[PDB]
Order: sequence, then C-alpha cells, then structure tokens
Amino acid sequence: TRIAILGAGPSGMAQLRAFQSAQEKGAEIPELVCFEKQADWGGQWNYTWRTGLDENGEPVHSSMYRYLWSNGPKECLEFADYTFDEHFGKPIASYPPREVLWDYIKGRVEKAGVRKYIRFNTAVRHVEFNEDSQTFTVTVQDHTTDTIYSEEFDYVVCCTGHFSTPYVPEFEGFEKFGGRILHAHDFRDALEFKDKTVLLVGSSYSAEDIGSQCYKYGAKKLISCYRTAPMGYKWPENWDERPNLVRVDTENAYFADGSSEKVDAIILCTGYIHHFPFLNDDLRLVTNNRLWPLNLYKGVVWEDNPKFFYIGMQDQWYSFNMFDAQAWYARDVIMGRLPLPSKEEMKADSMAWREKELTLVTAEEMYTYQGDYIQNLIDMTDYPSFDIPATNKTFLEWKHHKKENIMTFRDHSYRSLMTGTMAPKHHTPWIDALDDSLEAYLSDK
Amino acid sequence: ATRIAILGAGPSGMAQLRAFQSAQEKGAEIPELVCFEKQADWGGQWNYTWRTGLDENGEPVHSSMYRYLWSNGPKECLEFADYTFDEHFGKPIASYPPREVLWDYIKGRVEKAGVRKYIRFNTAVRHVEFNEDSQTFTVTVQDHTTDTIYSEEFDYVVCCTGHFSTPYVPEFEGFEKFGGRILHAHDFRDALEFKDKTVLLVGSSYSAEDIGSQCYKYGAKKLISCYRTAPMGYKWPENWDERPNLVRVDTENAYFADGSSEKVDAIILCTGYIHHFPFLNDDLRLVTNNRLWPLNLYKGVVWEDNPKFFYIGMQDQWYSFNMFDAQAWYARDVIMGRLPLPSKEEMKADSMAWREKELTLVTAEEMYTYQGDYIQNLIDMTDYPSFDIPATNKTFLEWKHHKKENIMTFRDHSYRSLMTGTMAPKHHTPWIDALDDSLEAYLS
Ligand SMILES: Cc1cc2nc3c(=O)[nH]c(=O)nc-3n(C[C@H](O)[C@H](O)[C@H](O)COP(=O)(O)OP(=O)(O)OC[C@H]3O[C@@H](n4cnc5c(N)ncnc54)[C@H](O)[C@@H]3O)c2cc1C
Ligand SMILES: Cc1cc2nc3c(=O)[nH]c(=O)nc-3n(C[C@H](O)[C@H](O)[C@H](O)COP(=O)(O)OP(=O)(O)OC[C@H]3O[C@@H](n4cnc5c(N)ncnc54)[C@H](O)[C@@H]3O)c2cc1C
Repeated sequence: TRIAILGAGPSGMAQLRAFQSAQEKGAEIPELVCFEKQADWGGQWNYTWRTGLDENGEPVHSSMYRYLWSNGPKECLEFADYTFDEHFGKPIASYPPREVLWDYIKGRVEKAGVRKYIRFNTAVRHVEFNEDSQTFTVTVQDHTTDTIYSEEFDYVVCCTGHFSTPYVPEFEGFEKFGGRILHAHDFRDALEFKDKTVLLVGSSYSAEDIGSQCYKYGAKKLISCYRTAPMGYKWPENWDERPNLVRVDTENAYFADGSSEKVDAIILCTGYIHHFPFLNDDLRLVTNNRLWPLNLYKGVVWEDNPKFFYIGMQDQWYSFNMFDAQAWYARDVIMGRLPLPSKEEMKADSMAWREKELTLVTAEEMYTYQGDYIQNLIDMTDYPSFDIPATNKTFLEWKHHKKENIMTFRDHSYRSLMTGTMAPKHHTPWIDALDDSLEAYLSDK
Repeated sequence: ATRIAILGAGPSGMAQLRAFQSAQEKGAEIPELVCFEKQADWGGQWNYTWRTGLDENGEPVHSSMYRYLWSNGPKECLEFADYTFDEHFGKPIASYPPREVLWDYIKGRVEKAGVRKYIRFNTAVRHVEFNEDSQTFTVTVQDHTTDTIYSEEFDYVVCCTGHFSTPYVPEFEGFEKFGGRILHAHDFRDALEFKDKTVLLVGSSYSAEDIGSQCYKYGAKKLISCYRTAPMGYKWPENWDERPNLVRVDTENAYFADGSSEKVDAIILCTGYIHHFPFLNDDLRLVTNNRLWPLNLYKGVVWEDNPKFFYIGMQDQWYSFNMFDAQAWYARDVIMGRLPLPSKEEMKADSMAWREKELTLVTAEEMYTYQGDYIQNLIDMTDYPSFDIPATNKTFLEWKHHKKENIMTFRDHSYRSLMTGTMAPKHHTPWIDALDDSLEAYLS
C-alpha cells in the first residue's frame, strides 16, 4: 500500500504523525511520501521575506508576517498529546510569538521522527485517478534536480492549505492610485508603514491583527472599512472606521457615506480561495471558506472518490487538534479500520451537517459546532480525548477580552486544559514588546 | 479538420493568429484555431496591471510592466512590416512611445484582422500532453469565468507564453532581517512609492537601468546600482551611485564587496527571469538560460524532440515584434505543410551551427546583427514582407550611441521608419519632464 501526502504543513505533519503513531503501537503502516514545495516543513508557520513568487517560480505560500503572535490563547491550540509544560519545562504567557509557537510545533514533530518521509523543494504539479488500476498518478517537479517525475499511489491526502491563494477584489481607480496596494498575504513588516496612513479593506482572518501591528509599530493612521457585521471594539484614537470603499484616485479613498481621506497604502484583507491547480474537476474541492464544505464525508473524505482525502479545509476556529482528529480518522479509513458508507449515505450525512451549519448565528454556536465535529472524529479513533467544552469556554473568554479592549487582549492569562496550569503574565505588555524573538520571549525584564 | 492550440495572446500569440489570418485573406484553407489567454485582455506584458504576485484568479501575475514605461528602443525597430505606424495613428509620432501607445498599436493590428474570435480569455493552460497512440495533443485548461477545468484535442501546439514573467529572485544574507521593502523588478509598479527614498537596484538584467531612471525621474532621493557584471558605461545623475556586488544587509543598511556600507529604504532585485512552463512535462519543456540562441529549437521555433510543438519569442530580445512575426509565419507554413522539416539529426545540426556562431558573439553590435540575420533567414522562407534589416541594425547602432551620450535623454531622439520612411517628429515634451504617461497626453 502506497500513500501520497501533499504538503508538510501542520495538516501533512499531522497525517505523518497519525501513521507513525499507529506503527509505534505495532501495526504495519503503508509507505508514506509527503511532497513539500518549500525547503522545509511548517507550512504557514515557515516565515519568509519573499512575496509573490518563490525562488523556483512557485507561489510564495506563507502569509505570516513579522511580529506576529498567537492569534488566540495558546491553551486553545495546545496539542492533545504534547503539552506546553512538556516542551518548555517552564510556564509561559498565553500568546507566544510565532517563533516560540514554531519551536513548540517542531518539537513534537521531530520527537516523532517523521521527517524521513518528506521530499522538500518538490511541487505537486498534477494528481490523476486511473480508472483501470484504481490507482493515482501524482506528477511532481523536483526543484533541486529540476526534473519532473511521476509515481503511482493507492491513496492521496491533500494537505496544501486554503489560506495562501488571495482573493483580491478590484476597486474603481486602483490603476491610478499613487500608493502601494497589497493583499494581506503579501504583508511582511509593519515598519514599512511607520508614519503612514493605511487603509485596511475587509474583515477576513488577518484584518484586525494586521491593523494592530501597523498601529503598534508607529503607523500614522489606520482606516478600516468592511462589509460584515460591525464588531463593537474600542479602537485607538488614530484608528478610524468608515463605511465600505467605493473608489480611489491618485491619493484618496472615497467611502460609501461620501467622505474621503488621504491614504498612503491599501492592504486588502479580503480573504483566500480554495485553489488546487494540480487537480482536475473529478477530484477538486470547490467551496467558499466555511465551517462545513460539501463533498467531504466526515469533513475529510472526497465523496466522488473515497481514495482521496482533504485535511484542514474547513474554516479554522480550532486548528492543530482538528487536523490531528481528521488525520487519525483518515488513517483508520485508509488502513481498513473503518469502512465507509455508500456515496448516497455519505452525501446525505454531509447534508445533515450542512443543515446544522446554516443554523449557526453566534460565535459560541460556531465553536460548539466545530468542537462537536472534532469530538465525532475523535470518538472513532484512538486519538486522546481533550476538554473541548472547556476549550470552547476559553475561546469565548478570548472573544470577551477582545470586546473589552482590542489592544490589550494579548496580556490576559488562561488555564491550560491539558495540565491545569494557569499561564503567568508576560514580562512585557504586548504594545511595548517590539522584539519578535524566541530568545527575548523566553528570558526576563 | 486540423486544429491548433495557441498558448498566450501577447505579441507572439497575436502574431501567430495574424499569420494564419493573412494566409486566409490570401485565399488559403486555414486549420481551426484556438488561443488560450489567462488574462482578461490581449497584449501580454503590454497589458498593464496594478496587481502583483497573484492575479484575481490566483494565477501568477504575468506583466512586469510598470507605470510610466516608455519603449526601450526606437519604435522604428519594432514596427510591423504589414501594419504601419502611419496606418495606425494616421500621423507621425515620436520614436519612443509610452506603453499604452504601443499597446494601442499592437492590438490595432489584430482588431483589424478580426482574430479576437479565436481567443479564450480568462483561461489558464494547466497541462499539455502528447499522445503517442494518437499523434495528437491533449490541452487541459482552467476557465476562470465558468470555474471549470476541461481538455481538448489538438494536432499542433504553439507556445507563446513568454519568458519574462517568472522571476529569478536570489537571497542575500540578512534579507529576513531587513526593515524595508524587498521586491523583484517583476513586482515594480509605481516609481512614486519611492519618492524621497534611497533605492538599491541589485543586478544588471533587462530593467535595471530603466527602473532606476523611473525612480530618478519621479523623485527618488538616491539610487544605488550594484552588480557583479562589467561596468555599464553610463554616466548617471549626481544622486546615483554604482557599487560592486551586494554581500549582506542588516535592519537598515546594505553592505558591498568593496567594504562599503549605506542606509537603504528599498531593495529592487533586477536579476532577471527563468523560462518556466509549469504546464509541460520534460518531453516538451524548453529548458534554457536567457540568450540569443536557446538549444533544442529548429530555426529557433520548432521543438526538435517533437516537431508538432512550437515556441515563439523564446530567445532574448534585441528585435521584438518583427521577430515574433517572422517566427509566427515560419511556424504557420510548417503547420500548413508549405515547408517540410528535415530529419531530427539534420535539425539538431542546423541548430548546432547557429549555436556555435552565437558563442563567437563578442559585442552588442554583433549580437543584434546576429538576431537580424536569424530573422532574415526566417523571412527568406515565407511571404512575410521583407524589410531592410541592415538599416534596422544601423538604427540600433544609432540608439546605442545615443544612450552612451546621455542615458537620460536617449528617448528625446527621432528616427526614420524603415517601413514608410516617416521621420519621427520631436515630441512636445522632453522625457525627464513628461510625467504624464497617457496615450491622450502623448498624442496631444
Ligand atoms: C496570517 C496567519 C496567521 C495564523 N495564525 C494562527 C495562529 O496563531 N494559531 C493557529 O492555530 N493557526 C493560525 N493560522 C492558521 C493556519 O492555517 C494553521 O495554523 C495551519 O498552518 C494550517 O496548516 P495546513 O497544513 O492545513 O496548511 P499550511 O500551513 O498552509 O500548509 C500547507 C502546505 O502545503 C504546501 N503546498 C501547497 N501547495 C503545494 C504543492 N502543490 N506542492 C507541494 N506543496 C504544496 C505548502 O508549502 C505548505 O507547506 C494562521 C494563518 C494565517 C494565514
Ligand atoms: C519590463 C519589460 C519591458 C519591456 N520593454 C520592451 C520594450 O520597450 N520594447 C520591446 O520591443 N520589448 C520590450 N519588452 C520585451 C517583451 O518581452 C516583448 O515586447 C513582448 O511582450 C513579448 O511578447 P510575447 O507574446 O512573446 O510574451 P508576453 O508579452 O509576455 O505574453 C505571453 C502571454 O502568455 C500568457 N500566458 C502565460 N502563461 C499562460 C498560461 N499558463 N495559460 C494561459 N496564458 C498564459 C500571458 O498572460 C501573456 O499574455 C519588455 C519586457 C519587459 C518584461
């Protein structure tokens, strides 16, 4: 049995780990080949100065930027099989910088010894299902040797992400704007916008955080405009909210009310698309970003072809723990431990899940929904169970601290749901901690 | 019937369509034509976009053209032999028109030809496979309008997807730490973003000098050109320094191979491009550095391992539009059985001879004269209007001289059309002062 894993981000790392964990217990695991286009694993977490296209002409993958910290409480991502105490030995504050979180992430994955399965600097060019042999043709470009080769596989797990191919809407006047226009995906360094007025369009994943990085690092003025429901956050004195953008000229933005302001740069925080150029329509997932995409049994299995799998393709309220559950589930399906219903029943099961999804209004409902999804997957495998209700509860006190004050939510502390450890206060308040580094974070004063 | 896939509708793809249309106008039986273009409109590089990185559909942005771009060489060197500047603009214009004017020109030709009807816009080529059992090509494509992936069968394929879009972007020590903007020439859009800033231009590829000129003209505080290559020869303005290669950067500063250090606000990597065809496997895929004579191409056009596959405009460009034409006419007549191909071994041999001659090229004059001879060879074989290549070369000579005189005024010079003999009038505004790059201001 021969399996292909597209991508060495957290999802592909989870899949590898799922298989190593089955084997470490004593089962005989299929051969694993994980193709990764970057020079090293980590996916989104592997930060790069590069933007647009990479050294090989491949789309730059990572959207992460300098000075980024944990989006939510670290206790909400803490791995179900590997604790923050286990890895660091010391208690730490609740919103670690990217570097810190990365060290934690690789700590688990290298203790697992799964690196041996990965082909780096190798981009999946095509995946094709052979009707006659019930096998897959995966065509790959190796950028080290510069050769395009293909090899056959029995199962394929797609772990290539959905936060890398930008949705970039055009607004009337864009060709003439004398300032810089970039998608959030291209944002690297908040110092570039020091003393400048930045217009921030949209309300997708990084809109609120990108703004607050610019603010913290000395932007002159921020303007947020968006089309979704206004979160009543108290913004700082030089942060302005306007109705949606309609047009721009050489140096000005014009909003729906009829007001205008001088704008030095425009960051489109307008989201991403599910994009799989290596896929034909018989295998290609088409969906907007949501809690419940169609055509995926248990949110993981490609319904038109049970031999193909997708990890991490849902909108991510939960992240790392969800990828694990999804991976473990997919592993047990591939290995023959869990038999799949018929296409008809899979489709109908997914419909019940969609119908549930359409019902959700509040943030609490949305976590509970995703928590229940993960609980469902965990129940079917030997994945260790974790305190989902209390994790939901923690997510919700994070949303609460955001509402109280959007600029200081990162100085709050939370109780670990793996070890019960209350996180200590960080030595430096967020606003003042300009230093991005692990070495800064781990030390004192 | 016979059907042909044309990949890309830049100058080259437009030209191929024009080649077939002209044969039909002369009364020939034309194969069925299908042209795939990932952008919304034709023009290739010349279709300007504000976008960088990835386009509205998640496809890599193709154009590397920036605001305020004017023709690098005299327009007299790129005039179509069958579609004249006089015919198009109805009147004499200066010799270095801005982008939109040249964009207006090139589409003016194919609008008249009525070839828009063969083109499928907003459609990205995903894969091309040759089928041995069928002697035919499967072209898999993504229509971003319908959001569907399909595949059609073709007897011949002509690849016109360009080779100046996928950048080569080297790392220098400290790039992760650098506090300012780092971009490739490919991403460069508007010189204004650099008003009052110190800009480092790394390398000496095609656009190094011109990007620096834009920044200078639109008010950059200081420019620094650094490169490993031999000195360019140009005396720059007062606020522009040359340096040997970059070595490393810190938070604010760049460090050079001569022990020098300078604070820089932005680094522009002018390091060129790679030939990149993610839709081809090793059997069909041209692999080469940018040069006057790539290998594996008979007459610079015919893929030798599969003579049913063709490439237009894949060589480095002294000539541009005339060349794509000669190439498009040549590939037309091969497709239409008008020019049978010699053996594979014989094809490799003609290629070697053109390669060995290329290795002997030792001056700029020799290089464009070489390309001129290559074009003359292609044109001798077809009904493409012959035009005075030797006189075109002398126009290149005159242009290189003008650059050597004063690099900031070379665009203020006029030249005689080798097609109509029209003498380009002096433009109403010197380049340094013509801040407005529009077609309306230009033709006023
Ligand atoms: C700005 C930003 C901040 C975030 N912050 C947090 C946070 O604080 N906490 C949190 O829990 N989550 C955060 N996330 C969510 C993030 O999506 C997940 O943490 C996680 O990275 C998802 O992992 P993934 O493997 O599914 O996708 P990715 O991490 O994106 O990895 C996909 C991998 O597939 C590879 N790949 C793609 N195409 C190909 C190809 N054709 N061939 C070969 N390889 C390919 C890529 O190189 C990449 O390594 C953030 C996301 C963004 C964009
Ligand atoms: C910055 C810059 C400045 C230049 N200035 C001049 C100048 O002043 N004078 C001059 O004579 N020449 C200039 N050139 C040279 C230029 O290469 C030619 O003028 C000309 O544009 C080449 O035409 P082409 O059709 O061969 O390639 P392109 O113009 O690049 O067109 C290729 C086409 O293929 C399409 N395409 C690519 N891949 C796919 C795919 N996968 N699926 C569907 N479609 C695809 C693209 O969208 C594009 O339309 C310049 C080039 C650059 C980069």
